[PDB]
Amino acid sequence: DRICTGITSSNSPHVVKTATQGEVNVTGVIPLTTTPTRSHFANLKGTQTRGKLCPNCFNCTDLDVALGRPKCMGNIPSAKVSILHEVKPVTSGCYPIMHDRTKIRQLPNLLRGYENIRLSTSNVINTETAPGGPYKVGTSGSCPNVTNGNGFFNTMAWVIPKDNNKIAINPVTVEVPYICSEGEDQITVWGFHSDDKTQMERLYGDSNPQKFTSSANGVTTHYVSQIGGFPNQTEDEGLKQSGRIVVDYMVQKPGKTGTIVYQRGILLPQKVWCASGRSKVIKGSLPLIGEADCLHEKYGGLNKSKPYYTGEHAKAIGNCPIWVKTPLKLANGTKYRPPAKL
Amino acid sequence: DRICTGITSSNSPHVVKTATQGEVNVTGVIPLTTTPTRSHFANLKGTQTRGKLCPNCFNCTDLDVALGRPKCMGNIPSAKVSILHEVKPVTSGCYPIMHDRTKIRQLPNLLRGYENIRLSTSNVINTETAPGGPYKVGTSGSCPNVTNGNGFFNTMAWVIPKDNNKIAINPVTVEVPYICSEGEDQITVWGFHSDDKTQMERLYGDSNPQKFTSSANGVTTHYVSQIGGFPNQTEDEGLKQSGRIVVDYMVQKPGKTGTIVYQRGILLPQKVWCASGRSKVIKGSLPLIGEADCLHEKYGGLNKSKPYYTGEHAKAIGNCPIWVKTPLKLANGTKYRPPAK
Amino acid sequence: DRICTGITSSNSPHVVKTATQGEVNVTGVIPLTTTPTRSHFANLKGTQTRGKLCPNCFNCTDLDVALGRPKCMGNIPSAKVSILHEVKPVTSGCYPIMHDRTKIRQLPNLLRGYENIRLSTSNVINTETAPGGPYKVGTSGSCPNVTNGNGFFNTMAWVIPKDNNKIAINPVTVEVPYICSEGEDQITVWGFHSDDKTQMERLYGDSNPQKFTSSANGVTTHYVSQIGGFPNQTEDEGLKQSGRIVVDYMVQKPGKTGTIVYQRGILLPQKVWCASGRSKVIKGSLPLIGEADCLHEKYGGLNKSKPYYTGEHAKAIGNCPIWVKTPLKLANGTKYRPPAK
Amino acid sequence: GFFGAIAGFLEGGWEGMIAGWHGYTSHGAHGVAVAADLKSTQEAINKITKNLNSLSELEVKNLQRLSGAMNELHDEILELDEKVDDLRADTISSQIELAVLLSNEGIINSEDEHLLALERKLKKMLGPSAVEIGNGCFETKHKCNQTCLDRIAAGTFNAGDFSLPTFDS
Amino acid sequence: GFFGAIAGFLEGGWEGMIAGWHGYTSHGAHGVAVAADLKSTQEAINKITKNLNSLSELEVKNLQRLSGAMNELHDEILELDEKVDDLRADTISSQIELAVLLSNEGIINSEDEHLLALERKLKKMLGPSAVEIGNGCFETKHKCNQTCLDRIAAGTFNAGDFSLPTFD
Amino acid sequence: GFFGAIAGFLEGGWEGMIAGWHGYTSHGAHGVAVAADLKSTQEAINKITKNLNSLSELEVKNLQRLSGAMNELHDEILELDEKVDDLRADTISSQIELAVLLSNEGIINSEDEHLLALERKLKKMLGPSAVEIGNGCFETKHKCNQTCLDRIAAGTFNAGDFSLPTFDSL
Ligand SMILES: *[C@@H]1O[C@H](CO)[C@@H](O[C@@H]2O[C@H](CO)[C@@H](O[C@@H]3O[C@H](CO)[C@@H](O)[C@H](O)[C@@H]3O)[C@H](O)[C@H]2NC(C)=O)[C@H](O)[C@H]1NC(C)=O
Ligand SMILES: *[C@@H]1O[C@H](CO)[C@@H](O[C@@H]2O[C@H](CO)[C@@H](O)[C@H](O)[C@H]2NC(C)=O)[C@H](O)[C@H]1NC(C)=O
Ligand SMILES: *[C@@H]1O[C@H](CO)[C@@H](O[C@@H]2O[C@H](CO)[C@@H](O)[C@H](O)[C@H]2NC(C)=O)[C@H](O)[C@H]1NC(C)=O
Ligand SMILES: *[C@@H]1O[C@H](CO)[C@@H](O[C@@H]2O[C@H](CO)[C@@H](O)[C@H](O)[C@H]2NC(C)=O)[C@H](O)[C@H]1NC(C)=O
Ligand SMILES: *[C@@H]1O[C@H](CO)[C@@H](O[C@@H]2O[C@H](CO)[C@@H](O)[C@H](O)[C@H]2NC(C)=O)[C@H](O)[C@H]1NC(C)=O
Ligand SMILES: *[C@@H]1O[C@H](CO)[C@@H](O[C@@H]2O[C@H](CO)[C@@H](O)[C@H](O)[C@H]2NC(C)=O)[C@H](O)[C@H]1NC(C)=O
Ligand SMILES: *[C@@H]1O[C@H](CO)[C@@H](O[C@@H]2O[C@H](CO)[C@@H](O)[C@H](O)[C@H]2NC(C)=O)[C@H](O)[C@H]1NC(C)=O
Ligand SMILES: *[C@@H]1O[C@H](CO)[C@@H](O[C@@H]2O[C@H](CO)[C@@H](O)[C@H](O)[C@H]2NC(C)=O)[C@H](O)[C@H]1NC(C)=O
Ligand SMILES: *[C@@H]1O[C@H](CO)[C@@H](O[C@@H]2O[C@H](CO)[C@@H](O)[C@H](O)[C@H]2NC(C)=O)[C@H](O)[C@H]1NC(C)=O
Ligand SMILES: *[C@@H]1O[C@H](CO)[C@@H](O[C@@H]2O[C@H](CO)[C@@H](O)[C@H](O)[C@H]2NC(C)=O)[C@H](O)[C@H]1NC(C)=O
Ligand SMILES: *[C@@H]1O[C@H](CO)[C@@H](O[C@@H]2O[C@H](CO)[C@@H](O)[C@H](O)[C@H]2NC(C)=O)[C@H](O)[C@H]1NC(C)=O
Ligand SMILES: *[C@@H]1O[C@H](CO)[C@@H](O[C@@H]2O[C@H](CO)[C@@H](O)[C@H](O)[C@H]2NC(C)=O)[C@H](O)[C@H]1NC(C)=O
Ligand SMILES: *[C@@H]1O[C@H](CO)[C@@H](O[C@@H]2O[C@H](CO)[C@@H](O)[C@H](O)[C@H]2NC(C)=O)[C@H](O)[C@H]1NC(C)=O
Ligand SMILES: *[C@@H]1O[C@H](CO)[C@@H](O)[C@H](O)[C@H]1NC(C)=O
Ligand SMILES: *[C@@H]1O[C@H](CO)[C@@H](O)[C@H](O)[C@H]1NC(C)=O
Ligand SMILES: *[C@@H]1O[C@H](CO)[C@@H](O)[C@H](O)[C@H]1NC(C)=O
Ligand SMILES: *[C@@H]1O[C@H](CO)[C@@H](O)[C@H](O)[C@H]1NC(C)=O
Ligand SMILES: *[C@@H]1O[C@H](CO)[C@@H](O)[C@H](O)[C@H]1NC(C)=O
Ligand SMILES: *[C@@H]1O[C@H](CO)[C@@H](O)[C@H](O)[C@H]1NC(C)=O
Repeated sequence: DRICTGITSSNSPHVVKTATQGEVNVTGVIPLTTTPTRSHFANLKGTQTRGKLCPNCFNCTDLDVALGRPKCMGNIPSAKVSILHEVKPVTSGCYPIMHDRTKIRQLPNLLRGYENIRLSTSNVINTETAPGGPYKVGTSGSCPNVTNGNGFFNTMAWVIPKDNNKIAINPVTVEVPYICSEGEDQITVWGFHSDDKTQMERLYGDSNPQKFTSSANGVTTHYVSQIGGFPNQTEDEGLKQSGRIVVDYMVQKPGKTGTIVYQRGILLPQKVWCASGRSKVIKGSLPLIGEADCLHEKYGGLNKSKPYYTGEHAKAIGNCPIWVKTPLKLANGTKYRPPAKL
Repeated sequence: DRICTGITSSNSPHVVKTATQGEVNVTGVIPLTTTPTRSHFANLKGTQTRGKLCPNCFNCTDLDVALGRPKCMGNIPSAKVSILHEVKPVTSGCYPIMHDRTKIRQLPNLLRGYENIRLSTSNVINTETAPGGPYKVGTSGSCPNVTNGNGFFNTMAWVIPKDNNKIAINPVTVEVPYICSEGEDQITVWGFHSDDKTQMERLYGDSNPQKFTSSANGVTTHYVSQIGGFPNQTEDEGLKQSGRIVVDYMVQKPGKTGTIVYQRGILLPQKVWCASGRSKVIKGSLPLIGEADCLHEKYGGLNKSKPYYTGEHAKAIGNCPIWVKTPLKLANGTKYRPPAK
Repeated sequence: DRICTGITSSNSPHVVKTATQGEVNVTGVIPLTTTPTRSHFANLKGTQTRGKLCPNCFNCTDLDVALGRPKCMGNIPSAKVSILHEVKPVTSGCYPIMHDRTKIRQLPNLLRGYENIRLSTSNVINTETAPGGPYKVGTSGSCPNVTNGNGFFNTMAWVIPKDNNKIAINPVTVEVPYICSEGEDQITVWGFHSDDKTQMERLYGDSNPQKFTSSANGVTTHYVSQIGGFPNQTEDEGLKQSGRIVVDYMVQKPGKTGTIVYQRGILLPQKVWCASGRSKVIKGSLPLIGEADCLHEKYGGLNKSKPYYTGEHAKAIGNCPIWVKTPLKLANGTKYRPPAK
Repeated sequence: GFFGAIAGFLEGGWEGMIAGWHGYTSHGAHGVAVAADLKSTQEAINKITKNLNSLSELEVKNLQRLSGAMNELHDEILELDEKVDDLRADTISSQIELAVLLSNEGIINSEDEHLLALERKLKKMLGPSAVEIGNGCFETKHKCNQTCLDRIAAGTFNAGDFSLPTFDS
Repeated sequence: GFFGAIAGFLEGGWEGMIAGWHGYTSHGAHGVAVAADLKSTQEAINKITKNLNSLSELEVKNLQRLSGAMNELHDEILELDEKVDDLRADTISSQIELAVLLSNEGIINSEDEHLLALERKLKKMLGPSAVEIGNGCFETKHKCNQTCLDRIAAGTFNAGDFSLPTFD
Repeated sequence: GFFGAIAGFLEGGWEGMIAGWHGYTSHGAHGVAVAADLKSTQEAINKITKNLNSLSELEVKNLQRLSGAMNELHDEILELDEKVDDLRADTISSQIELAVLLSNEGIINSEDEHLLALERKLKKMLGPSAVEIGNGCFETKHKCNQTCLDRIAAGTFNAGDFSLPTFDSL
């Protein structure tokens, strides 16, 4: 008899590409990819994941906390991974800010980029020795404190000239010292109050526009105040006010000082942020539901099965599948053969 | 007899590299690369390609159009591909600008980065209710309009205090509202006029330097005017003028307002640009002649043959060959063999 | 008899990965990686390597040279490779600067990014025709020149109003011309002096804060001076002074002018830096000891043996091994086999 | 593949070969018997399995947001960051596509090598009385129906079962 | 390659083999006849052609300008954008060179495998009376001149035409 | 490998084969003689050497600092530059790992192909009187001891030295 070597013949619906034979049908494949489906965001497995800056600060937005709004101070956990859930953060209390006249909205998003975030215990500037005659610190009904008394953003001091000091001044300069610990960035919050013509003179003895200038790390910023005719209060405490404040932040790298040149209405920095390390940040939404191998900006929380995935590529952190252009298959069978003429 | 398997022997001048045998000679190769030659730029096949912002604005530079120079208004076609043909765009008419004192030159290059570009039909600020007393709008012989009457950049209003209002002012603040449609960026053009001491007093009732400050998306810019002793007119209409203007632009993201703090001589924004989408931009030159698979910053328009190319790597868009360090060959023959003894 | 083909059997402690057989033991490997050890930095073999900007300016810091401190003028050799040894450059003489109020510290680091660095021989502005009345140029005991007479930073001119000109001025504007050669960047150094109320009145006839504004390539900067209550003198000559200066730089691309708007206390630019080409820059330390194939920010100078290395990846220039995640081996032997039964 | 095509190996296949990918056919008075070789099939499956593990070992860096670059304020920087992510995705994907291509290339091409190895298994069992044709076939002195072929595939076939000479182990 | 070198395959080649890359020679009283095998040559050419198509299928993203980054104003960003482009070009180029190298590696290496396959074609035609040497050669009982060799290359050779046995 | 495993090649190895990686064994009354084939071992070594040179030819661009981006002033840009360096390092590393993997795959896989080539060298020397088994072994009519086996490995073995027929050489 004649005994020969042979290869099977079976249903071969699967196709793979080869270098030397082009596309070929095969009896079986191992799929290397899946297309994920959109899910809720979640905690990253093996890593505590930051959402809100201060989780236990209820009825407080991240921007509220970052500005040091009264009643909005609390434990701020360190985190190696953070979720950016507000592309344009809003306030929900305290004195009315004209937010979009500065970069201030992104301040909490800047903070969450650090692993460790803490507020300083000391004031970075002494209101009692600050340039521009003698001051008293102002308070407001829009900012009730922890004993429910009238207060203000803990990051700032609303200084109002004493009765012997109700007069216009030349722009005076204050040096803002670095008071944070080794390796920490200092993020200094400051601004200026303004009002209509009548209130300006009562408070400051000057109803002309006031000018303000900051300098840090080669970056200079210049502002000129507005006297009356303000846009309406928004994202605030809800108590009617005739004035508005403008708020800004100033980043000071380790051992670096900043300066603020100012006139009337200045909000001097007090408590400053001290921050170190890096937190890994992606866009997501709240609340974080459950646990996942991987956080993905398009698909939210997902667990890893296949080594690769197809679909919408986006930023992702954790134990993630690697994005590929096409649904790759690994051949697990033989190239198609027509049945032999027996 | 003895019958054997054998391999041919032929002239083998071509060389390829292997992993396990180093370089070897072969009887034939398929070249995988070419070196392109510099050609004129062209239309990208299957894609409308933007050169000039406004094709129907004849005798108008892109910067002319972007500033709203009179006689230079028209349709700005959408385009997914745009050619940057001016690294430092120039004006060719209208009122003398001191260009290099701001970022204004790049304004049309900023615009072409968008797929869709249109000018607003309404004014973003009403000159008759604008802060700083009552105004009249100024015009100039340098800016003749479509009926050759005195005009001005349509993106701005040269506001001049009325005869009962010729007085210095403290800096006043105006909010520039977002007036564009969903998803569009608003690009606000504005500036300030200045002159010698005499004209300054006649026009504004103040011959001191005026100060101007803008704020948008966290970006603040501050300017101080110059009184007389100006640099010489360039890139303008050619009509002699004693004054100069400084012009700037302000990008406003969707739903975002900006502010301008100003004194005398202010050029208030009027018509603003509304822009959306992204256009793919590379450096090139005009005119676009014919059609091509690929536009390449060094070689201009080129059609694709070989899968790879050698030479000068640069930005390129379309159906392009992929750059490689060396002229790669695919072996199409056999390794060299000496003639059998 | 029976004759068979066979493979050796030996001690096989080395392991390599395969595609189709997983990890396998082998009789021998060729190691493709090493872990380098931290070493002193060195000159890049075959390439002049810049450390100090001015090698022949002894007891002069890079920032001293960049500001044109007296006695710190000299040849600045071109170099295609440069070492950044000061992340925050310091001065070591001359008049007390309040460094951190501007970006001025990084100026020598900016310069070293160019292949060619030279100081202009002519002044970019004539102090005798500069806006703001007639001037005399100030000098200081803090800045002794090469014959130990009182001087000042050669990049600037401390202009002081004449005894008949001690008066306040509105901010005046000066254009800073481009005076460099084809293709060169111009880096313009300028600033302003300030003092306590008493000296301000003596020197300038005004004790109010003075304001300064610069504009170049769309970049505007605004400063307001401080009257008295200065921080302590640091990084200077050590001679006690009541005043302080603030110094800034201004980059002017080829053919570009800049402007400076100023009042009293201005330090007008004089000699400017002209720079061209690119130098390859990495962080390192001085002195450069010996020669090396490769400069590595973590390991310093190292010579190349293996094609790859494992360890701390960082910026590196020259003939360097390529970083890999794991210690790769090339199989150089046979897959392990147990001794034949 | 190209080897079999040139060598005159049978280009068709056997539907009856269901227990494996590779094996033997027998042609005689019985008609045509077909048996799969499990050893050859297992080896092929194991190679593919190791190849799967190898492809699954790849680790690449996560792409996340810049900590310093703020929305609106740093949109130009953010556009470049977007481009960096996109090019990374593009480049690594094509690298993975190359790795998978070479894997499948190896897997498909190795078919004829299995047949060549199965020849060696067959030859030794058939003994010195069998004649090697060259096209993957052998001519036997004995009959080999399905019962015989099964013993071949299982490696239990002895030529002594027809009193024919064997190669001693 | 290494196989042929160890196996004792002829390391030289035949200038007369012009119609193909691979084939047969016959050595006898006629001298030396040479015939190219067209099937083997076609197979090699087709593999290379498919390999060309595979290499030509690679698509990578266009590199263009940033839409937002303006000349002069954003030169620092633009320098980094330039660096990103250069590194992309460098990396993909080196990836392509690797892909082409492995392709050429395959093509050159497959030569001896073609010779080994031609052995099987030759062996079956020559019949059981021919003797396999191992070095890619067979000793025949009959003469085979060029007219004969052409019939081998063409696959029409029959051993009965020399009254020799065939594989039935 | 898989070939030898299916073909029934000996899965063990010979400790006495010290002069080379590949070669021959002979089994008879003398016991078992072992000789390494130097040509086969050399060929493998040359391939590995060429593979080493090929891997060493790879050049990639240096990663250095941006010339324009200044510390502190341009920290946001500098963070992105760090990311670019990190991703370059990551990507090229995995590409190199793939290249080395494919190299080692080739080297390990080539073993059985060396054995198949050694069969052809052996077969021609043994002459037409020897019988090919298929598992890499040959049955000889004659004795072949260590002195004999060494002559096989050296390529000097003649079948006439046992009065057996030879393939006449061309
Ligand atoms: C929460 O806010 C309340 C204010 O609503 C803070 O209590 C108040 O603090 C001010 C300033 O220290 C007190 O005014 C002082 O009064 C004395 C005489 O009584 C006078 O000599 C001082 O010069 C100054 O004017 C005020 O009396 C005090 N209490 C109230 C009811 O207003 C409170 O400290 C805040 N708590 C926290 C935790 O911030
Ligand atoms: C090879 O695989 C392709 C893809 O699965 C098969 O083509 C498909 O055949 C089905 C019939 O069941 C059709 O409904 C599809 O439209 C076909 N798709 C394409 C893209 O052609 C093909 O039949 C397979 N060939 C063999 C021999 O099995
Ligand atoms: C990803 O896997 C985790 C488990 O590792 C899932 O969390 C589990 O969820 C089920 C209910 O759905 C619970 O009973 C388990 O106790 C959870 N385990 C842990 C460790 O939390 C998670 O739901 C998965 N997520 C996705 C999107 O698949
Ligand atoms: C590759 O395909 C083979 C079959 O061709 C799979 O092996 C079989 O798996 C089934 C389970 O579904 C078992 O019942 C069989 O015993 C296995 N062996 C055979 C049929 O010979 C194998 O699992 C596939 N590979 C992977 C990674 O899934
Ligand atoms: C293999 O190819 C190389 C490169 O084409 C040949 O070397 C060239 O030979 C020509 C003529 O002899 C010279 O003019 C060139 O200068 C040589 N090139 C180099 C780089 O030296 C070589 O001759 C070829 N070898 C064979 C056997 O054909
Ligand atoms: C172009 O030129 C002048 C502007 O100087 C415009 O003329 C004005 O037209 C309105 C309405 O017809 C009259 O009420 C004014 O009195 C005219 N002013 C002058 C100075 O003549 C003319 O309308 C402009 N045309 C445009 C803008 O299309
Ligand atoms: C431009 O041409 C003008 C006249 O159109 C030239 O006149 C200058 O004007 C200034 C005014 O302050 C005076 O110093 C002199 O009349 C001229 N100065 C110089 C240096 O020549 C002037 O030369 C040209 N360049 C300018 C104005 O920058
Ligand atoms: C690229 O190819 C196009 C063809 O697709 C060329 O355009 C053609 O040019 C010929 C020459 O006169 C005309 O007859 C055709 O009508 C043109 N066709 C189209 C669609 O334009 C083009 O010139 C080529 N360009 C380059 C640089 O090679
Ligand atoms: C690879 O080279 C071969 C020759 O070695 C080319 O084959 C030639 O192609 C022509 C038609 O183009 C046909 O007549 C024959 O197949 C060959 N001619 C001769 C005279 O031998 C083949 O085209 C090349 N492959 C590619 C893709 O270019
Ligand atoms: C294959 O190589 C591995 C790695 O060198 C060997 O495993 C090591 O064996 C030594 C004994 O000398 C132990 O001290 C190590 O702890 C082992 N390490 C690991 C990771 O297993 C293994 O013995 C080798 N196998 C053979 C057959 O040689
Ligand atoms: C270095 O030293 C002094 C700087 O004070 C310079 O000499 C001055 O020249 C003026 C000429 O107008 C004379 O009043 C004195 O000779 C010096 N001035 C004073 C106030 O004493 C000298 O030129 C400087 N430069 C050098 C030496 O290159
Ligand atoms: C790398 O390059 C060379 C290696 O030869 C070294 O330069 C020599 O080092 C010796 C020993 O220290 C000294 O004689 C000189 O420094 C050099 N000699 C000559 C003749 O140039 C260099 O030190 C090596 N560096 C490292 C880190 O390996
Ligand atoms: C790979 O290993 C082989 C042997 O395992 C090395 O070749 C032997 O090593 C040295 C040469 O320096 C001598 O002792 C032997 O004579 C060599 N030849 C043999 C054993 O046949 C070879 O050098 C290694 N490859 C590399 C690149 O180091
Ligand atoms: C607030 O209301 C006033 C009139 O009551 C109007 O002028 C202004 O545009 C409003 N602004 C907002 C933000 O609602
Ligand atoms: C417009 O073009 C004409 C000729 O085409 C030319 O004379 C003129 O200078 C150009 N510019 C203006 C402003 O007319
Ligand atoms: C500043 O200098 C004075 C004068 O020597 C000295 O007494 C004081 O301690 C210094 N302070 C600081 C903070 O350096
Ligand atoms: C095959 O032959 C053997 C012995 O003659 C025996 O199993 C039977 O006759 C046959 N079996 C089949 C299935 O044909
Ligand atoms: C080869 O074989 C036959 C012998 O008769 C014949 O066709 C032919 O003439 C012979 N000679 C040559 C050179 O082909
Ligand atoms: C083989 O070894 C034997 C001893 O076992 C001895 O005859 C001689 O050394 C070798 N053979 C010959 C023919 O010399």
